[PDB]
Amino acid sequence: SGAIYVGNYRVVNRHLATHNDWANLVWEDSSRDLLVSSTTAQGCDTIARCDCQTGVYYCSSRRKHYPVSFSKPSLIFVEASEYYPARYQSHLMLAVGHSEPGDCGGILRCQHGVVGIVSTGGNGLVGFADVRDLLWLDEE
Ligand SMILES: C[C@]1(NC(=O)C2CC2)CCS(=O)(=O)C1
Ligand SMILES: [Zn+2]
Repeated sequence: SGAIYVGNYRVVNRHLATHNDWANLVWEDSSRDLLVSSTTAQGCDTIARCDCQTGVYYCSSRRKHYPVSFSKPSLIFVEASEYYPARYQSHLMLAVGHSEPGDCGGILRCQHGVVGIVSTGGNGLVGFADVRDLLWLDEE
């Protein structure tokens, strides 16, 4: 579990979004595993605006943050997980690291801020849904 809190927006994995998220919906995309909802309080996170390929991510199933290199946002085939079938996911970055389903929502960050959130795992990789292209998160 986990979210990004930027401005008055809450960015979550679409598959973990709550009824309140859907009732306060700003934007969602199944192919990306992302959903954004509106918040009453302003949030503490800054979104990275960059093409970094190195950062640090939080792994809840290890209680640890790991430094990783990751691929640029890509259309990737993802094998079946507990929460999605085998399918293509877009805007997905991969690193070598540990990820189980409950790790979804952990932040990946670089020197510029939050890059994305854990969205995939298995076979010794961790996949992250990118948010750095969502420039509208920074305003309004
Ligand atoms: C921009 C992008 N396109 C590609 O690179 C080739 C066409 C597949 C689609 C969105 S993405 O997945 O972020 C990567
Ligand atoms: Zn960066």
